[PDB]
This record gives sequence, C-alpha cells and structure tokens, in this order.
Amino acid sequence: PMKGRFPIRRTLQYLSQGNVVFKDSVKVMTVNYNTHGELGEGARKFVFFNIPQIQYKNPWVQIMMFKNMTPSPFLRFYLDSGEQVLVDVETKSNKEIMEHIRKILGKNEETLREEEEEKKQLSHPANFGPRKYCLRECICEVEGQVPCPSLVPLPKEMRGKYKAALKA
Amino acid sequence: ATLNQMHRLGPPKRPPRKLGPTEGRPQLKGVVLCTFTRKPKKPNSANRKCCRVRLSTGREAVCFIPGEGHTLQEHQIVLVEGGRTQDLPGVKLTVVRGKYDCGHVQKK
Amino acid sequence: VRSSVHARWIVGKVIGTKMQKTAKVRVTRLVLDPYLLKYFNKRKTYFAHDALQQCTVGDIVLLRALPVPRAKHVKHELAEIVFKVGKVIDPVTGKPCAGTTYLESPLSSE
Amino acid sequence: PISPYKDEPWKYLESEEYQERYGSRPVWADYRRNHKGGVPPQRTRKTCIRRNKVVGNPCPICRDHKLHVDFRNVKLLEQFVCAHTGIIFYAPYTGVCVKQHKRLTQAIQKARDHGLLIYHIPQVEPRDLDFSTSHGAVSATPPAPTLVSGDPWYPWYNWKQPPERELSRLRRLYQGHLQEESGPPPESMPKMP
Amino acid sequence: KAYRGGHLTIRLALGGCTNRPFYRIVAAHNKCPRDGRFVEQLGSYDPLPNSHGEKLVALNLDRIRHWIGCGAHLSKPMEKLLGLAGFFPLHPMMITNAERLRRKRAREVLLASQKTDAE
RNA sequence: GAUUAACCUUUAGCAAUAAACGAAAGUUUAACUAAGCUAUACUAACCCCAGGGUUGGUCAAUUUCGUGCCAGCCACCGCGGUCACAC
RNA sequence: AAUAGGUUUGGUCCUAGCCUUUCUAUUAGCUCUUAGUAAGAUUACACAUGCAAGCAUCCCCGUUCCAGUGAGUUCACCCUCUAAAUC
Ligand code: FES
Ligand SMILES: [K+]
Ligand SMILES: [K+]
Ligand SMILES: [K+]
Ligand SMILES: [K+]
Ligand SMILES: [K+]
Ligand SMILES: [K+]
Ligand SMILES: [Mg+2]
Ligand SMILES: [Mg+2]
Ligand SMILES: [Mg+2]
Ligand SMILES: [Mg+2]
Ligand SMILES: [Mg+2]
Ligand SMILES: [Mg+2]
Ligand SMILES: [Mg+2]
Ligand SMILES: [Mg+2]
Ligand SMILES: [Mg+2]
Ligand SMILES: [Zn+2]
Repeated sequence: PMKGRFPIRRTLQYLSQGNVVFKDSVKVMTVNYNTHGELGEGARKFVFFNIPQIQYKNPWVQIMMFKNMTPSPFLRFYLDSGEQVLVDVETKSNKEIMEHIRKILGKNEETLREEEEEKKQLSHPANFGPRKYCLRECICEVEGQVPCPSLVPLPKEMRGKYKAALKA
Repeated sequence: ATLNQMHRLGPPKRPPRKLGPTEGRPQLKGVVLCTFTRKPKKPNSANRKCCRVRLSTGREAVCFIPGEGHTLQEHQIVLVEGGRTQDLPGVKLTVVRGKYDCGHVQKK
Repeated sequence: VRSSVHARWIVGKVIGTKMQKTAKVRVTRLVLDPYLLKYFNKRKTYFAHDALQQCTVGDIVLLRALPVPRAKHVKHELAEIVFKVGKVIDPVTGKPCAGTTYLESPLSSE
Repeated sequence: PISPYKDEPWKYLESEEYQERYGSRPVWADYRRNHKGGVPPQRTRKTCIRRNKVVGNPCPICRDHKLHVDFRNVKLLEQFVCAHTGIIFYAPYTGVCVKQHKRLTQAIQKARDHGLLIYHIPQVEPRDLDFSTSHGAVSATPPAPTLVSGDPWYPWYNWKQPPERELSRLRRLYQGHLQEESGPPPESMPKMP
Repeated sequence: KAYRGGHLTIRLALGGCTNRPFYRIVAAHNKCPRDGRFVEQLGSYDPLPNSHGEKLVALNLDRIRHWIGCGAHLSKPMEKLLGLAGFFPLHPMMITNAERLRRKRAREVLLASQKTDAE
C-alpha cells in the first residue's frame, strides 16, 4: 500500500479539491503553529491536510512554516502592496481556517468562472489542425465535402495526372 | 525506503543496455579467415561447422554456419546475424545462408 | 512599482552576515515531487542589502525586490525583520515570548 | 452453396435448423481461435473466404453460409452488440474476421439509421439561448442607394472610356511596345449559342 | 526565430493532400514557411465544391479586423476572397479579368456566327 | 564516387498557394504544384493468379521413410546412441 | 511489467534471474496482381555536370527568406526594459 498515514493526501484528486485561490496580491503566506497543545490542534491539521491543497492551487506563492516560535498559532500574509494580514487561528478548526482565508483573500466563484471562460476562447471549434490543438485536422473530415484521396480515390477528371495527359 | 529517502534518490536508473556481438545492428559484413569445427558442451556431441571472420568493424569473431554442408573458403564475403548457438560456448554469430558467397543449403 | 527582479517579496532566514551591508538569506519554497505527490522544501540563497547591518544569523527577515540589482548577486533589500533571533514579539498579543511561553503576561497591560 | 434465406435472412434464425445448431446462445459462443501463447493477436484474420476457398477454422459468420449479415436481420446483429452498454464488440471478442466485422459494423449502423435496432438516444440541450430572429443577419437590411437605382456599388466598377489626350500620352510613353486599343467591354457576359 | 524586418500577413496556407487542396487562413510572419508557424488561424477555404455545389469559406471577421488594425498585410488571393464576401471592395483585377473574359467570349461568339453564316 | 546491414528520377510547370520586386499589367522561383521510382505503411479491389513460416512442451497443427549422440536442430526447457510426432 | 505462461530440485515451498505470448520500426532470406494515398542515403565523408534569385525607366529593394542537415548543444519559455520592422 501507499506509505504513510492518510495517503489520500498524495493523490491528484485530493490536491485539486482545494477551494482557496489567492488573489494576485498575495505573495507570501507564513504559518506559525505549535506541535503540542489542545488549542493549536486545528492549526496542526491545517498544516497536515490543507497546506498541500493551498500550494497546489497557488504554485507561485511562497509558503513557509515555523514551529514553536510563539505561544499561539497564527497565519500572516504578505501582499504585493506591502500590506500584512494577520490571522489568529488559535481554537479554530482547520476547516474554519480554510473558510476564513478564502473569504478575506480568496477569489470568489464568479471571478474563477470568468477565467475559465476566457480559456475556452483559445480553442476555436472552427479551426483545423493537429488533434493536440483542434477537433478536426482537415475539411475532408466534414461530411458533404470532398473526402481525402487516401480513403476515396478522386475522379480521374480531378487528378493532375490525367488533366495534363489530356491537355498534353 | 521512506518517502524522504525515495525523494532524495529519485527515480530508478536502468542499467545502460549492453550491445551484443553485432553492436546493436541487424547484420554485419565479414570476410572469412578460416573454417573449422567445434565440439559442443555436454551432453551434446557433434562437430559443428564454424568459421572465423573479420567483421566490417575490424573485430574478429567466430561464427556458426547453419545447415547441412557449406562451401565457404578463406577470403570470401559473408553476412552475419545475431543469435547464439546454444551448445557452442562463445559462438554468438551466425552466417546468413543465401547471401554474398554463402549460398543456400543444397536440397537433400 | 515595476522592477526587473523576479522575486518581489520573499521571507527567509539569515544564514550569513560576513559581507559589508549585505545579509545572506536562505529562502525555502514548497515544491511538489511529481512521482510521490508530496511537497518538499527547496531552498535558495539571496543577498539582501542591509544598510544598517542590523541582521543577525538566525533571524527571519522580509526581503523586497530592488528596482534594478545593485550588484551581481544583490537584487533585494531588507524590508523588515519578522522574527529577531531570541527576541520574538508575539504578533497576536504584542508581548515578548520565549518559544511557546510568554515573558510578559498579556494580562499585564490588560 | 446457395442459401435459401438470402432474400429473407431473418427467417433462418426462426427455423428449426438454427435452434438445433445454436440453441439460445450466440452464434459465436462455441468458437475459439487457434494461436500460440496465452495472449492472442490483436487482430483477427483478414478474411476466412479467400478466392471462394474457406480456411480451416472459419469464423462464426463464415462457417455458416446461411447467416446473412443484413441490416434487416436484426436478431443476428443484436448478438454482436453488448446488451448492457450498447457498444459493438471488437472482432477478437467474438472471433469474426476483419472482413465480416466491417460488414457487421455497417449493417448495425444501417439498422440504427432505419430505426430497426434500438439504441440509446440522449436528451440534448438547445443550441441557442435566445430564439429571436430580429437581428439584421437573419432579417432585412435597408438596401443601399446604388442597389435601389441599379448602379454598381462603386462607380469605378464600370468601364469609363479615358480621354483621347491621356491615351496619346500612353502611346508616347510606350511607343514601340503597344497593343491594340480596347474599347468598352460587352454590357453582359456573352454565351455560346 | 526573429527575422530581419518583415511583418505580419494574412494569407492562405495550403493543406490537404495531392489533388485535394484545402487552405487555412492564417496571420503569420511573411518570412515564415507557407505551411509553418503562424500567429493565429483566421478561417479556412475549401476550393472544391461540396455535395451542395458550394465553396465554403470561413472568416473570423472579428480577428481579421483586429490584425489589420495591428498592421497586418493581405496577400492578393486573400484580398479577392474579402472582395467576394463583400467585406472589401472588389479587387481591381477581379473587375479587369471579368472584362477580359467578356471580350474573349465576345470574339468566340463572333467567330462561331461567322462560321455558321459561311455554312 | 567511396563507405554501410541500410541504395528514389541527372521529370515537367510557374496554372494554384507562398516568397521577391514593380504604381501596375506582370516577371522570377529545383519553395511549391503535378508526375517518375520503391510491399516501408494505410485504404480499396481482383474471372484467372499464394506465398512464407510453423506442426515435442510452453503454443494452433505430422503420415511414411532415411539417418543412428553422426548429419543436424531449439526463443526457453531440450532432441539425435536402430519404433526420432523435435534432424 | 499483464488475466499471465515456461524454466532451479529426487521432491515441496519461498525468493529470483532468464525466456514465451502483445505492438511497432529497420535490415536480411524466400515470395509478390492492380489502384489511390502517405513516407522514403548508413555516413557534418569526397563530389563530375545542369539548374535552384531576381525585379525594375537607371536609384534602390531582394538574394539575411525559403529549401537543407543534426555536427555541436541547457541562446528555445516567462517577466522587466527597449531597438529595428509593419500600421
Ligand atoms: S487529410 Fe484531408 S484531404 Fe487528405
Ligand atoms: K544429446
Ligand atoms: K506560380
Ligand atoms: K519465474
Ligand atoms: K527593385
Ligand atoms: K530550415
Ligand atoms: K545534433
Ligand atoms: Mg537451451
Ligand atoms: Mg531503406
Ligand atoms: Mg524549371
Ligand atoms: Mg510524388
Ligand atoms: Mg527411424
Ligand atoms: Mg521434422
Ligand atoms: Mg529434473
Ligand atoms: Mg549522427
Ligand atoms: Mg521603433
Ligand atoms: Zn470470417
């Protein structure tokens, strides 16, 4: 079997289930948590379960962890403008932490829907080309158009071998 | 191994595949230097017809001549292919019957 | 606000102060191992301009990108000392702490 | 041989001879390909009938000359379609040769096109969100003035005889390399009587 | 591959197979190969009549206007397609070649009549 | 030409597209287009016309003779010393 | 490595390598009817001969492209800035 506890975390399906997509202003996210203490339990589960999901959706945001540096756990975000956002997470569960940061610094469902639509404009259905980029390679694939000679030989009148023969 | 160790060592590295006597080529051209017979290792008994050829790569090697009867002589051209002669230790090349100077086996 | 430097804001740990007005900072990022699908730390060194020579080996600093590099390897400047080594101030309460223990109780100033 | 069911092929599957040979199982149930190894070749033979001669182990279709692959003989075609998924079995599944598998695939598709063979027809959504036909692309466009009067769209579409001085200027510029002066072209395209 | 100078052009890239031509309308650097790298595909052109007796031409007019507005040139066959579509005026040589064809057939009709008259 | 196990014609045309130049009609182009050669592949077809390899087990399939650990054979295990389904 | 299979021993189980069965490409043997289509030196070795870049009222512009090859090899991608070029 897969090594370690909760091996579901090391699957692409789990990593894509993160709902936190930071706004373009977020540049750094530091996590200060304590390894022991009942009031820092939600912060430990947040580091254990959610940090991978956050990093997966935000590959260019620096995430750095710090252990047992202060008496209580907290998150701190550094924005491109120079503003810093402190989030106290003591007593909160890891799910409440994810919902909190999503509200204050995450893109809403509307902003994400629009971005997905602007991507669909890059693969125009009417364009012809390789399968990697287009639905169809040649117009001969469209029913009603003259098919490819490799499958249906063209009439002798539409072939240059006999156009030049008759003309010559 | 642990996940940390697997990450540190990276993906496995296949041993670089070794080239056989043909040097990774289908066939090779050769010049016959001498003919002779070899005894197979036990429990087989025979006088298997072989020959030493100078390959087009400059290397000299022993080659087995399959079929009943041959007419190879020194200074003749032959095409050699892969495939070991199971009971002849060290013989890893075979002459192609019906190419260049080595003709097809004469029927019966 | 524009800058030709790639890393605009980065947090790191000071690992060297032997250059004049320059702090050597170790910055770590999480990088996904494609086969194991596990995140591992990937560290990189940055030289940061420290005009006042206030950086100590071991403190956590915030680096800001310069408009243009001031030297071959100096592309950033010390913007702020986040955690001074051995002299941390709890941002949540503003009180000095030593590890997970307060040096001054938050109840002192109510 | 000559099959008496070539005109009404669906009758053979209803006869007693068929029931005695196949029963209630598909015609390909008892067929097995001859091949080396445990993994068979990924293509069946090209054809079992080669120049009117049959191979040694003919496929389920070619071994019975009374089985006719026809888009109307739907009871035979259903035996080569998965009853649970509606997909057509690939040839190695039943062992039919490539020749007969193509004729089965074409007959199955022809039977579906005629409505003789039931297949899943999904429920799709409409193409358009709005069904208005008021836009100018599908309505009338106010005709341009030239189109109403019967003139060309631009006046320079028509031939205009150039002045005589300008033609003299060109006859001097190209003196010695001239063609015959052309007049106005026909008003319409002529036609061979 | 940065070229020396050059410019973008909207032109026809030949596709299809032998005796079965098919054109893709593309914006590309004029120095690039005919069928090679392009900037954007702007439509297609099937010169062979289909089962309905039609030559199909697709034009991405929104993007064609964009690239012309960005300084893109037009090849002569492309200008004639836009003239036939009514997007551009009829090219001067489409008008002139039509007149030449009329004069050519007016002489043949005259030769045919003179032959029948002699008969 | 030599060399390698490796082997396409000392064809045609600028008619289409592309490129260069020209204000332009246009001109040029071994790019390209249309042909030639070749089971390397795909598709289709043919009244007449099928070959190649296998047949001890793995692995679909051998009759009669000859040979006699010889001659020979196999990818692996093996076969052949006088009844060899293995030559 | 798979739905797996053969092979270690007097025998069993375990471990393990090798090989078999599948799908491609090149070359070789033997063999080969037609049509359409695609693809097509082993060699950065040496090359006979022909052709492959012109255009145009002179200036200019073009011949820096296309076509070729794979010797060398993190100059190919993103960001910042900013020439030349097109409009
Ligand atoms: S691929 Fe379309 S004509 Fe051949
Ligand atoms: K033996
Ligand atoms: K041309
Ligand atoms: K084994
Ligand atoms: K010029
Ligand atoms: K090139
Ligand atoms: K190379
Ligand atoms: Mg053996
Ligand atoms: Mg070849
Ligand atoms: Mg020529
Ligand atoms: Mg050709
Ligand atoms: Mg005997
Ligand atoms: Mg035998
Ligand atoms: Mg034994
Ligand atoms: Mg090389
Ligand atoms: Mg400029
Ligand atoms: Zn069959």
